[PDB]
Amino acid sequence: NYNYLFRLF
Amino acid sequence: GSHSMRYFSTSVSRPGRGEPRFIAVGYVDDTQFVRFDSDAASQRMEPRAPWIEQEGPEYWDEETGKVKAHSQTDRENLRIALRYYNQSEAGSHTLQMMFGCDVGSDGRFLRGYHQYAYDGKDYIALKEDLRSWTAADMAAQITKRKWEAAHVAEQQRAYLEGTCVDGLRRYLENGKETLQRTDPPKTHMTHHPISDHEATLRCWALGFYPAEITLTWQRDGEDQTQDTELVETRPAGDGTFQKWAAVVVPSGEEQRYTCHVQHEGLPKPLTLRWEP
Amino acid sequence: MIQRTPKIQVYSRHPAENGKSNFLNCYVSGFHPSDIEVDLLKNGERIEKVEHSDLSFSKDWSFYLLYYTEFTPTEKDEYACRVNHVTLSQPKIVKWDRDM
Repeated sequence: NYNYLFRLF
Repeated sequence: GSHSMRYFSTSVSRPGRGEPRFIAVGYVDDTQFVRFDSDAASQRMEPRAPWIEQEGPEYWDEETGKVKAHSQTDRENLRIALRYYNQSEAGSHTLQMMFGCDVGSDGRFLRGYHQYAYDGKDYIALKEDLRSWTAADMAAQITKRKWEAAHVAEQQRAYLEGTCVDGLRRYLENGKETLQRTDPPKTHMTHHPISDHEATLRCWALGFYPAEITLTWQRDGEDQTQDTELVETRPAGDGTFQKWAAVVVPSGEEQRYTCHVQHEGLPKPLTLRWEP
Repeated sequence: MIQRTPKIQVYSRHPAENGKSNFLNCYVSGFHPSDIEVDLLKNGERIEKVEHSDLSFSKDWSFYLLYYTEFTPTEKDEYACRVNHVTLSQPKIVKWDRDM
């Protein structure tokens, strides 16, 4: 399962 | 022994020739099971292993969503690194990400990973404790301060200890036939005269899984790490792996040299001597 | 900006016997960035239905791809892998040696 959320640098 | 899940993403900008290519790929141990390619006709998370096709259509919908989101984010992160590092909009640039979890024999969470690299160098990474960040340089410090403030570590730790281990454990069950299998190496040696003084002894290991293996040369029972050529483990294309190790032996001393193969699939280490 | 040229290995999936079904593999690894051209050649001419694995990478962030095609080797048929990368001025050709 891929994770849900990704943040901007 | 450990099992492990890893997702690897690559985002490559290309000013003038479109928007960034994004390729993502998922592994359980040394077995690829899913992919996403922003240049693939499908534009879905596609299966790459038999045992994942077992998942319902709700899995493929939720996973396509999550990776398209990743795609759009790392697209913007290429724009941000460009500004942080003060780089021209002319050059193509690479942003790679790696995340996943390891579980022990028992399905117990062991460790987790969340790492970025920009143009082939470490950028930012979650440390072993899943609480703090390593920033490689001043640009990453900025991201670190942003993420410290927004409690991103706690959010990631949640996924690494939860959804990630839950998935890995589900895959290790549904793919038991494939993933908990142990294909031992098929071995042989070759001889290649180099000069009048010397010859190459090459020790072959073929059709083995997992990729983890140790090929060592011994001379009169003592280890010969000096003057051993070791090639990177390579895929056969069928889900097994190939590797060799070589020594330049003083010609007429081939009997003094033995090859030692260690692998998860072997009850005992194998020994091979040169036989004309 | 990191720039690493690919390591290239050309090999068959199974030990080669002339006139027996097999797969010709060109494994490129340890390169950066990811843009790369790979062709498999039969006698210096370019093979058509060549498939490749999905872009992935190692602990040190360097990339690896496998390019493969179904082939039946013969004594007089020589096969090579041709690779171009930003690190190479001119494409690199590596002949398949069934012993190496």
